[PDB]
Amino acid sequence: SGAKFRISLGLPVGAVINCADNTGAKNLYIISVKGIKGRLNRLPAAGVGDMVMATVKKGKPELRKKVHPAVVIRQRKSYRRKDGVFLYFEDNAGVIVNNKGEMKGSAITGPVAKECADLWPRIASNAGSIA
Amino acid sequence: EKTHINIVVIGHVDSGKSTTTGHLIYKCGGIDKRTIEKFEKEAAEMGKGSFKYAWVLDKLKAERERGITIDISLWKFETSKYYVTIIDAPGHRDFIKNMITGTSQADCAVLIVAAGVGEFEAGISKNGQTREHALLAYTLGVKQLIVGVNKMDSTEPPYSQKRYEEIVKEVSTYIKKIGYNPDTVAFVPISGWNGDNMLEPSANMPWFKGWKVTRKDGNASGTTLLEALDCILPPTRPTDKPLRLPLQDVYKIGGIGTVPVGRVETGVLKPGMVVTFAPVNVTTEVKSVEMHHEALSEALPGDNVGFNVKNVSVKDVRRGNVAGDSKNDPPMEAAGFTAQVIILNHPGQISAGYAPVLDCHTAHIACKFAELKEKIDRRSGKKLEDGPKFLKSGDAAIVDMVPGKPMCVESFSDYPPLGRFAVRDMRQTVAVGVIKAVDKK
Amino acid sequence: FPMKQGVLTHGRVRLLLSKGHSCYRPRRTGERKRKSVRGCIVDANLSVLNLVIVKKGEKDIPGLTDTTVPRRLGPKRASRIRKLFNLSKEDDVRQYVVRKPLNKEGKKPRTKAPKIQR
RNA sequence: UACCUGGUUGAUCCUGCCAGUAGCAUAUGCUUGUCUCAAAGAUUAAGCCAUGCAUGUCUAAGUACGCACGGCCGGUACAGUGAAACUGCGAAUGGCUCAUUAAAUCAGUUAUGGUUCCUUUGGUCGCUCGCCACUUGGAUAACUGUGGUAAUUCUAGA
RNA sequence: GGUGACCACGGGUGACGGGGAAUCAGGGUUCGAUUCCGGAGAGGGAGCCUGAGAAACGGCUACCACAUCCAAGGAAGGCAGCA
RNA sequence: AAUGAGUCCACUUUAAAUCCUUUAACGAGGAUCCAUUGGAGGGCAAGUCUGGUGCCAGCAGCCGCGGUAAUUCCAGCUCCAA
RNA sequence: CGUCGCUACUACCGAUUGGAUGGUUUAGUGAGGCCCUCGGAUCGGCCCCGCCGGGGUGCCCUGGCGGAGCGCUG
RNA sequence: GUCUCCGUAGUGUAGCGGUUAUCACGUUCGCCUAACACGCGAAAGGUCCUCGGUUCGAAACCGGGCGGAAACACCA
Ligand SMILES: [Mg+2]
Ligand SMILES: [Mg+2]
Ligand SMILES: [Mg+2]
Ligand SMILES: [Mg+2]
Ligand SMILES: [Mg+2]
Ligand SMILES: [Mg+2]
Ligand SMILES: [Mg+2]
Ligand SMILES: [Mg+2]
Ligand SMILES: [Mg+2]
Repeated sequence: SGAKFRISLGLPVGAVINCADNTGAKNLYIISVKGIKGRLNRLPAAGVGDMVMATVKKGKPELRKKVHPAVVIRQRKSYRRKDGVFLYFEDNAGVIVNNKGEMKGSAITGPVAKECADLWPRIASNAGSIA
Repeated sequence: EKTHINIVVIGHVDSGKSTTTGHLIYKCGGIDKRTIEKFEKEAAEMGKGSFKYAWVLDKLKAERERGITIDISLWKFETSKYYVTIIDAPGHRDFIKNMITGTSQADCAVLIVAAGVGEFEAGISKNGQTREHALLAYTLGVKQLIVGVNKMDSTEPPYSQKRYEEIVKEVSTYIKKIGYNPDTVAFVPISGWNGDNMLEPSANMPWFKGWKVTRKDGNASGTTLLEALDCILPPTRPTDKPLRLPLQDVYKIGGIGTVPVGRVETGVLKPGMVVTFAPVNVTTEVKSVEMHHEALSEALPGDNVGFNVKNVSVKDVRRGNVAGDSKNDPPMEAAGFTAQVIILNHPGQISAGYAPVLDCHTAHIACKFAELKEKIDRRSGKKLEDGPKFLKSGDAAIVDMVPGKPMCVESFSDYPPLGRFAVRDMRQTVAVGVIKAVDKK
Repeated sequence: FPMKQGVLTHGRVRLLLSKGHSCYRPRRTGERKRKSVRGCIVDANLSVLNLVIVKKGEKDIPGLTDTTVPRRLGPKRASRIRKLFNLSKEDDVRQYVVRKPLNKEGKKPRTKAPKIQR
């Protein structure tokens, strides 16, 4: 199998990231990160490939005042890929999924990180390109 | 050239039906190497790696997600002797009606039986399906079948002679009660996932000499499942009887419209002739006839044909209908019809009035007993008692029935495959019957 | 994807090719179509590599520099035979044309000559 | 065919509308023996389309050394029938639809002495003083051969 | 400077224009997507090669929206033509 | 006595058919080879008929009908319009 | 005749710096084509002329290898 | 096809593995009135969508099938 390695997170609670799928939502506002035990005063932060709980601030009115599971696919914070490559993207992006991992939308705009693609096959299926 | 038959693979859950079917397809020039490589890639991406051969027929998203066969699927592969396309079983009591639909529309049957420790015993039980599939295959009109022994490398020790002999004996002792002759029914030990004893003689299994069958038409004796498929006797195709098509599924293909796919039971279907559907009573003209991505000018009985009818929507004609020629005598709605049900397993008493679900050919419509006419002996239609108050397991009876939902049936004398039906209640098999008389509207 | 002379890169580019550049024949007059073409620099990522030998080596490579294949049909213009056979001016020009002898099994023997032009 | 009738009131004259009446033009319901014409996915979606066809073309009179046939009349450039291909022409007509469009399109009238025009037809083509002309040069098709890609009416080298 | 209560300008149209159609004392009132003429368009825009004639789309290029195949490296689309 | 609507030979038509017109031979006495659609208070032609229902069901473009003797509903008959 | 009480139906106002779908545009970015100014991956001619050659008689009519004139040019 | 929820007098619909009940009506219904109306009196009315399993017995504990009510997929 193989588990995901540690990467630089750079997206704490409260970050507003783009919504890269065609669900009609424009951005995702991160409220928490899955799998975070915690630490006093430490903000839960997420990297690419992490499940987060997010609410959309602008977009279709039927998605706004709800909490959606989301997965980060791109991030601006540079992270190491265990082979000396420090990679970062042009923007922070995520897609809206369910707790089983399948996306609510059907297409993804822009590249998707290899860590996110390898750990979510359903997101990797709809990714136009993988970085 | 080539003659057309049809085969179901029947067996227990998790016994390797879809995997064996798909890998047998792959051996017989079914699909190229890179597409199944992509299928294995997707299976490894999710995790169900061993289900890669199952993905050839289990194409739906739900089936691929759960690793559970839900709906019937079709695939074609040409063999050494003649053409054949294969039916994949769901293998579940949840989709027992899907299984009834699949095995009602068939010529031959493959009884895949697991050989590993534990799975075989779970298959042959009160909660198992190995009894159920064979019993309803005999009920719906499948005469000649084969019993296959799968997952031989799974059992401990692998490739054992004693295990296979025990499996053959245990299957025989009950299939003789079902009705099939084990002398005519071939027994083949196979391994779908490994690809063992499918196309070429085994090298990890030297103890298996070869199965033998003793039929009146012909004697056959081979080493693999492919030659065993080749030696299946051709069915008697009733071409002169009027055209009848129990409908499998409906599809709305872009640019050709709604093309009902069903089996020619009797008669011959050709492009350019008007048809009538029995329950909905809608008349329409057939544009063209095709099968398995290939066109036909004529459709012989025992063939899976897709034909394009004109100016009917997908909602108007749904799964479970009967199609027929309008020029000849067409199938009309059955307001009531008298059938000869034999009670197999039912703990409470059978009175006139309760509602089991009844399965004529493809469809599934629950019916209500109006009154029980005569108590009849177990065979030959021998009259025993007049107007019984109640019935009980282990007895036959002639009964008149009133379906609650619209449904069409035909007599066993005119069209033998239409006459076959079963009865289901209490999530089990409660009666087996055939229809002799029918009233129209 | 074939290579085009003058691309001056390694890899694939897209070029709006009109009539008579390379790697393109127009379906109708005036038609230009954008097509993918490989650059002129050759590297590891090729399938084939057309080469033309400029000068002969010291020995004969088998199957290529032996059993020379003749050009099928000779010149058709009168000057193009006069320069080939060193004619000065109108010396039996009709007869110095090349005659093509063709033989088949059912064919009755016959020689073939071209309609000499100009 | 320049036409009215019922309804406010206990009853009467009015105003006045409602309703009735007749035609055509869309749909729909019922019914339907013959025959002659004949509209027909405009109204909602100028929404989306599988498949198949809808634009190609040679005379004596541009270029045939394809054997793909064939007269040879037999010592000859080319008999002739002609695939393919080059060349020339057509593909800007026809057909469909009515979304846009309110002095815009369009209708009648008038001008281009303010412009262009394939083809047809008719003029003009010795009007010019100025070492191949008994005919000049090169390339490329078709064709042989070596291939590449999973693919295309994709093409490279020789 | 030019145009406006002789209705400019702006908006709407369930507006392509006309020859015409229905109704019919006379006068009129409605309808003309529809075979003839003229115009526009070819999924929405835009830019072009060829050719005498095209801003052509059963020609090309680019973007957008759909959407076909794929061995995922690419390739190919336009029925408001006849069905 | 006369005819078709239909079966149907041939001709004709037509690129080839089809249809029409010809023309053989069958083809009518419930000539069962069966005309329907709407109405019968008024407007508006046609029943103060009969049986049910009983302000219910329903009819009725409008006036209006129906609460146990309905010229208006539901049916039969008989009439009216095309 | 009106208020009040109940039940329906239809619109009106109304915080929500409401919401959705079209249309027209400022500004920024901006594919692609066309034009202009460059550019020169290649393909040809002349000067060929290291030479054998050469004929009107070392003075070539040129029938080919070959360097390359390392220029002039399209 | 795959999942999520709802489905009990005619409706309003409480409910408890030992009881599907009541309420507002709706109706019927003695009760008046020519008829209303207006009040007066009583009732009936439930397979818990439906069929099973579990259980000493279940509407309900569990599971199916049916219909609705939301999605999600569904291309010979
Ligand atoms: Mg703190
Ligand atoms: Mg010439
Ligand atoms: Mg021209
Ligand atoms: Mg318009
Ligand atoms: Mg018009
Ligand atoms: Mg026009
Ligand atoms: Mg145009
Ligand atoms: Mg255009
Ligand atoms: Mg009457």
